Amino acid sequence: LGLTGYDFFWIVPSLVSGNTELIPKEFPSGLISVSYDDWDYSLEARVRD
Amino acid sequence: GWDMQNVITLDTSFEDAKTQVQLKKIHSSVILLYCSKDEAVLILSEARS
Repeated sequence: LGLTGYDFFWIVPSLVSGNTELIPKEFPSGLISVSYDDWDYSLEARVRD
Repeated sequence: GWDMQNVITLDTSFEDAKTQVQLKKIHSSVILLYCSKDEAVLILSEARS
């Protein structure tokens, strides 16, 4: 429909952006999302907290 | 002071190829349709869809 491009910023919650290792080919780049940190906040830190 | 939005030419198959994308960029206005009745039926059915 022409609603994706340099002018549209699609912002979606963690519900659709879960399992970051799997990315469908129909997700436009620049798809802003928010999610719980899995890179910096390590499992050992999780257990300690 | 006419406002001619675009010129659409559905040269290839109507419901198969990229033609639908063009038909999807038409907004609320008057559609000057020029085609034979047999294919105009298909065009109007697709527009209703």
